[PDB]
Amino acid sequence: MVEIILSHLIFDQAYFSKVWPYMDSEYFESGPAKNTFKLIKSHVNEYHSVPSINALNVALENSSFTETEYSGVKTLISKLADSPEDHSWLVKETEKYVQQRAMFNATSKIIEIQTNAELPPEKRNKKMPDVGAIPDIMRQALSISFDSYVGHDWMDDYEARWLSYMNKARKVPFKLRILNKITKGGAETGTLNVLMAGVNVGKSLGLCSLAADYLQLGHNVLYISMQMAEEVCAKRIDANMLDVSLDDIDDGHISYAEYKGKMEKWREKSTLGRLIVKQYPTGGADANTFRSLLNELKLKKNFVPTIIIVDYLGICKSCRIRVYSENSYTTVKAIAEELRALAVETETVLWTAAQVGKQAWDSSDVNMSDIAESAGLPATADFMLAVIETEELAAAEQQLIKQIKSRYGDKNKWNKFLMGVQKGNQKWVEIE
Amino acid sequence: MVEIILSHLIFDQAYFSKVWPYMDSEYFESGPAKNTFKLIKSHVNEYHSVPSINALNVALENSSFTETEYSGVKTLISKLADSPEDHSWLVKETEKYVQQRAMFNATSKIIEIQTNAELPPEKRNKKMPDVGAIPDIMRQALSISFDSYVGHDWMDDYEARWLSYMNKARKVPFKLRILNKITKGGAETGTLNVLMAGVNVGKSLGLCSLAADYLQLGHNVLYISMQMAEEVCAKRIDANMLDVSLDDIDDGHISYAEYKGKMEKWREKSTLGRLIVKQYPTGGADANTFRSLLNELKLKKNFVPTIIIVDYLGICKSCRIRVYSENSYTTVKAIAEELRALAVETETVLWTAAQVGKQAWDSSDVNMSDIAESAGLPATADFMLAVIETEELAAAEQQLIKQIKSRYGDKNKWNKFLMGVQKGNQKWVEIE
Amino acid sequence: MVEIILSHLIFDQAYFSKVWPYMDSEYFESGPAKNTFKLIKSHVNEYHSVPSINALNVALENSSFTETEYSGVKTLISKLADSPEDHSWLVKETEKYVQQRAMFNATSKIIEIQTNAELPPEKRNKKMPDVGAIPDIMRQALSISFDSYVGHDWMDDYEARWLSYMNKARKVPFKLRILNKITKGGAETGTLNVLMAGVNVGKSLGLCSLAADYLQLGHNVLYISMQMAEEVCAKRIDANMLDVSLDDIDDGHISYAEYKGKMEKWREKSTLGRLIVKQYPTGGADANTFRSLLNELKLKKNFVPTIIIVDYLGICKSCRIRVYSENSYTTVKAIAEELRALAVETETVLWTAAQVGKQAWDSSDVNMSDIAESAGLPATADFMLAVIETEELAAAEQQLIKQIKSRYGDKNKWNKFLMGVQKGNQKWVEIE
Amino acid sequence: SIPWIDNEFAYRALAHLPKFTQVNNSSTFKLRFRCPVCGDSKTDQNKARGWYYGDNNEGNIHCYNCNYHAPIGIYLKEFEPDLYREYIFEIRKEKGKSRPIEKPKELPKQPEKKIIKSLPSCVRLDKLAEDHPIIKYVKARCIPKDKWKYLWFTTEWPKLVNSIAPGTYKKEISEPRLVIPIYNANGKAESFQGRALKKDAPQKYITIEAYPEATKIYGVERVKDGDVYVLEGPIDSLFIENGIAITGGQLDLEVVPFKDRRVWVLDNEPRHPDTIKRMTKLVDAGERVMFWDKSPWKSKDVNDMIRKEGATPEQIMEYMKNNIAQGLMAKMRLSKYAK
DNA sequence: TTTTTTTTTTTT
RNA sequence: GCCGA
DNA sequence: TCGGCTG
Ligand SMILES: Nc1ncnc2c1ncn2[C@@H]1O[C@H](COP(=O)(O)OP(=O)(O)OP(O)(O)=S)[C@@H](O)[C@H]1O
Ligand SMILES: Nc1ncnc2c1ncn2[C@@H]1O[C@H](COP(=O)(O)OP(=O)(O)OP(O)(O)=S)[C@@H](O)[C@H]1O
Ligand SMILES: [Mg+2]
Ligand SMILES: [Mg+2]
Ligand SMILES: [Zn+2]
Repeated sequence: MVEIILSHLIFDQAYFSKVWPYMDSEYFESGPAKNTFKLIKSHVNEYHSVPSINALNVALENSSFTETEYSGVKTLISKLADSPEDHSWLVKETEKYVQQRAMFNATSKIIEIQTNAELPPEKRNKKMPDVGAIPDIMRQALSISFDSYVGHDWMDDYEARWLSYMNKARKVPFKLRILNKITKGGAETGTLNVLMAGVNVGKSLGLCSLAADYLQLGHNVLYISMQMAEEVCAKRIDANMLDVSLDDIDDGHISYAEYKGKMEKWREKSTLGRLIVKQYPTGGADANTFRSLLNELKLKKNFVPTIIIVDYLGICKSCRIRVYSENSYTTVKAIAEELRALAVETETVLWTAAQVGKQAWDSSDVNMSDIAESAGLPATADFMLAVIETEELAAAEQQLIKQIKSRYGDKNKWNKFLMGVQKGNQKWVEIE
Repeated sequence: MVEIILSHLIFDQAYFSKVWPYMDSEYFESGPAKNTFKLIKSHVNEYHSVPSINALNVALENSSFTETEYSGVKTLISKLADSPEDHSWLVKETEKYVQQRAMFNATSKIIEIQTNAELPPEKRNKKMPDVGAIPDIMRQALSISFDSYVGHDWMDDYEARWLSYMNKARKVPFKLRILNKITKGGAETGTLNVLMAGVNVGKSLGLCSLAADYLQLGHNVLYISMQMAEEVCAKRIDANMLDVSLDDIDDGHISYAEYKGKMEKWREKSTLGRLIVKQYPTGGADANTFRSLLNELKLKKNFVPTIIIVDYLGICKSCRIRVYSENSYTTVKAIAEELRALAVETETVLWTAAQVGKQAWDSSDVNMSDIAESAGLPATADFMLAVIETEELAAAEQQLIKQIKSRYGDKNKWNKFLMGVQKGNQKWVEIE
Repeated sequence: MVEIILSHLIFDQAYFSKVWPYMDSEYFESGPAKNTFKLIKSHVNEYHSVPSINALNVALENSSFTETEYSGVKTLISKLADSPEDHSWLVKETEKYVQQRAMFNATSKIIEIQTNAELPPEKRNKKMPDVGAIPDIMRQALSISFDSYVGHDWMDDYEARWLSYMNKARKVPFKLRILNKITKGGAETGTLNVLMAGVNVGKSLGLCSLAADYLQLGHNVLYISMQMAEEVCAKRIDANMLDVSLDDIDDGHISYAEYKGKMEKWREKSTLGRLIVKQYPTGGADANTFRSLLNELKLKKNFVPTIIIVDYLGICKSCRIRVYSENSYTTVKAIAEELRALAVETETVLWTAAQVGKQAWDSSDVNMSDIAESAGLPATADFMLAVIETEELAAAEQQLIKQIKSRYGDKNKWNKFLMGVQKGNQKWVEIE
Repeated sequence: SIPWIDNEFAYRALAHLPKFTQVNNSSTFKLRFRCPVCGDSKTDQNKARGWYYGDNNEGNIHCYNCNYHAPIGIYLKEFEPDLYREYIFEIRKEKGKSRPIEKPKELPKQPEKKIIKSLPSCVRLDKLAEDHPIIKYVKARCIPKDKWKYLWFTTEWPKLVNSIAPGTYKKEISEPRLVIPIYNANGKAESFQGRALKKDAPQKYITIEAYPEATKIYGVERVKDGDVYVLEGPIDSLFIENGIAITGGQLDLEVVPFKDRRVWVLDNEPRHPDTIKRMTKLVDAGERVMFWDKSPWKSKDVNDMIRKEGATPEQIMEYMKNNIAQGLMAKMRLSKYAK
């Protein structure tokens, strides 16, 4: 791809702006490519601007080589065209080409060094380095890349980090003042959040409430459900968005005119996003399945999610571990790590749910030690809320959601807070 | 028309955005076209964009291939060119070609399946599906059109959701008003439901009673018995549906005339279904076994069930688990998850049974924490019932039900209703 | 295979009356086979009787056939024999041939349908089916089975089920009036039963006696013993059968003359079964072994068992469980399940013994909760008899047998009974 | 499998490929072709590593250049999807029916057709002078003089062959070779081997058959009573009483007569695993095989023993007669001797 | 088929 | 690819 | 410079 690299060096500007610092005449060849790049470098050195084709011809005329290679050079510069390629692929391919040629040059260099070492010192060369330098120069070829930043320097990058503080660029509002207060800005992008609760306590109720709240805040919400069917999740959402109890739905107590009117009233709002509910077989979805789902949702429709709600991570499968090869701890930890990797790759808040141990299903207080499946789930999670329901709490339609883990704020400031739950409407309300 | 499809994949944004997500490597051919599409798919996966001809023929084609394949790919790519063609005929012809190639692949696959099955075992190339799943694969090739149907969009599909609401086309009502008034219309299609009684407290009187109830409602019932023979389950069904004591069938207080007359009277009714009872050895049937049985019943007896009642979930086996584990939790939970996957695949209410803990025996109440087989079964269950008749209800021929778990409604509304058992007839009646 | 099918259609009455309803003219060929079957169909239609070979030759004589077809049909007719093959293999093989040819016909039909579809619609065959019916056609291919018996179909097998009821085709008597009274006819085939020995009861003795009583009724019995030598178990059998005290056998009070006389007297009776004692090392015998032992006994000794008495359940081995322990709940549960599966698949009654807890030992009344292997064994054991010996019963030479679990009948009908145990004679007698 | 359909489809899908050749021997069906997966080499156009073997129960395409061994169906799937579907459909189509390929079982063979009467450009060794270069070479070979009446010397071997079988060589370049006529049981020459002279002949050291059905066993006409010893070299057989030598790369037991009394005397190399393969296939037939496990000499062939280690024919015969083992006895010596 | 770490679960 | 000429 | 060679 030397032709492409030279053509985009001559014509493109941003590509030259980024790729020129990591360029050496040794990278290309010993023939037409080397002489062409030498002409380019000489012209940019003399006059600090990328030359033109006419400039190349003038340089060839005034500065000449032997005719046998002169003809090759002149016929090499007859095919460099504009060819407006994309920038990401061009940069990546130039990086791969320079890395491959650097490896080849380093290998040939170490071979020449060893060959010189084999020779007697009487007739050996002096310019070639010594054998003890063979390792380090290989490193010099190993770490060649266009990534101008190896990592984040604390003092060199005091700027470009203060921007992330003025504009939050990570926080996503919760639409529930208590959650924002205990989170200081809401769940952050590229993070995995977990609602942990016992059987039939309201894990999916809470996930649907959060999904609806995000939907009201103009957010793309992808509700990937493994346990419930698409229609069931949609109904649990409609119970929240349309302010009609589930009993009012299953008893036909809402006229179709009312349903259509409320749906179109929500649609007319410009502050309404999109909610996609996807169903997968229980235990038949992994990280790569979610990645394929995201790809198809991006392609088949102009739908890129900003929130991903997985119904239950425990009933997913690990994308690396073969199914049921490892015990609960290893498998569930791998699943959590894969989900968090998906979250950080998509820069999307990945809510999900988890079950608690059999001992906590009738416990007025739920501790982190009661997490079912792996104990590495709290380790890999970024914000964990335990949903607790008791007879006394049920008597007033309230729960005891409590902060089990928090990477967003001091979990002890507001550890336990009552959260009213309208199960008929499947909605979360804050006590005020 | 592979050349046209690729030429408009590379040189047309709208055509790509319309047709790419349905495109696949198994659609074009076994020649240069497949390799060209492989390169295109690799580039799209790497950079989320359609490459240009320069990217393909230089940056991409220069990879692992064969001289013949390299020449063919280069010839095809040089043969690619943009041609002005209307973007309604292009999409339609592409859809037709994709459907045709899907049908071709499906036919080839089913022919290979027939050839493989005709070959004797020990060379039967496992992981290849049996002959029984020949039609659905072809049916899969039928519905392969370019219809962007991924998930259930909350706003774009409110009409279909309302149709499902008004038809109530998920509920399969019970014959008992009491269960219908707590399940808001009965059990739902793609759901796994569980009965827990203990030892000789029920757990098959209830399952047989529900089978009889679904039979009197015209539903197809498949009673897959694991702990009982094919004849004892049918005997309990006879005791329920003939109003005859189960002992009376044993001693001989019923003549053949009475039995035959009652059976023919039941047959003459138009509201009677088919209660097919099939037995498998205790611990020797998995979800794959049940899928094969369903396929066989569909093929031979033209019997597609709407209710599947497995006599015992705990003495089943897992299809995914390969090495039997001494750990009850994971084994039972995997069995339950596979059963629920089967239920949601066949849209059949799947009733089954779970064993309660030893502590719950002879206890006036049973909580959800009394499940013995696994705490993961209530996690993937949809509707659980408990039988808690200790001594007093036995003397009064009663059975109290606590409704430990309910995904169909608030489980605290009608927590107790004292079901009217009749053990001699093996049936349930209300106490209205 | 066509020649055999036609020959056994011509020269049989049972095979014809079994396999004619599933034979079509398209199943055989486009040549001699098709024409011959056409002649057979024509003859059976004009005259409602299977043609004879000379009748078929006459039909060939008077029919529209070409010269080559005439010669072929004549040769095939002359190639038809009256070979007396067996019935089951003939049915199975003709069913296999019919299914294979039906699959070939359906595949050819769908291939021709797809070929017809890819034609200009103006020039197509209207009679050809549409593409959307392809999954149906293959279904008709798989809806071909000579004997359609999959599970017990209610309302379609009421006569067979009633015949099983009247014939008591499942029960096997006990030679003791009390046991038949508490089991409504005795133990049933394809079932597992367990004797719960208490504080020193002698698990071997009861299984020993039942083994005997089952022997005196003419049933084939196989006592797989673990904790005892073949000679010791056979000595207990001799004690029960010859009325000779066990210690008298050791002392030598009974002489060879009397022993041989009693043995030959028992041999004279035609109502005596066969007992096969087989020993296995403690813990070296799982259920799968027993299957191989049954295969060997059937193949070599022609001994087809109806009673299989295994000496001790706890001493047994799980079929597929690596970890072994002397008394563990998971192991006993797996062993019970595997033994019951063996009983079901062999259509044989299986008996075993098990131990109970100390609470059951001290108390005369034994509850299912007061069982060492409760929940596990109770779940997979069709019959469970708690055998308890008390000091007063020891003085009275009796034992208190309690029906802990009876899948056969009601638990409380006749729960506790005093049994006339003779330890020296290893015999059980009834109590007036 | 369905080998005949595999062969048919392989022929259909490989005929158009360059350097195709349908090598069909009386028991083997093979196809030579430049492998499309690799292309072999520009120099090695005729040295095409693409081979197809259909003589087995299954048809396999193997190329030693790219080391690509695969069933015919896999190749059809990867290269001829239309033909792949055709084949995969028709295999099932004829799978249900009974195999009819045995119906046209005919033999196109013929009896002795090119019976060799006289040898132009050939002078028999016993007819030659004692100072002839070939005579000195065979003196170095130490062949007994009495058997020299069984070998000829030639200088026009391509000319001789083209006089017998015209068109074998486009050029009749004069070439001196040792013509060994291979006769039948009745004593008439059915083929002849042009044994190379000096260290090695320029090219094409091959036994020319008068006709494809001609015998490949030398000295059958000279077989007398007693056990028959089968060797690998006709010259080696000349040192063996009742010694015949098979001439060809194919070793068929059926064509070799004296099933009762044929004794296989092979080379003295425990290495060269092809030799071990031959020994194993002979012993699996329960045949009489001689074993060099106790041979005092360590040469390769009997003539090598005589020339280099000074072995005498009588020692060879006594070793052979004392070292004949069969069945398990043979297998023991085979197992110990191999390595 | 043992064997060891770890976790999770469950029974007594 | 290895062997034979 | 040719042919024949297992996996
Ligand atoms: N369809 C429904 N109609 C009415 N109330 C419902 C419905 N589904 C759930 N509920 C109520 O909401 C509570 C929690 O519901 P869910 O969140 O769906 O259960 P869950 O937390 O997902 O527990 P799992 O995942 O099934 S173990 C239940 O206990 C019921 O009181
Ligand atoms: N033939 C019968 N006549 C009368 N009552 C019966 C009969 N068979 C069973 N029963 C009653 O049914 C109950 C026994 O439980 P079942 O309904 O058979 O299922 P189950 O035995 O509890 O399931 P498991 O796994 O075997 S504990 C007891 O209440 C018995 O009294
Ligand atoms: Mg849930
Ligand atoms: Mg039961
Ligand atoms: Zn190749």
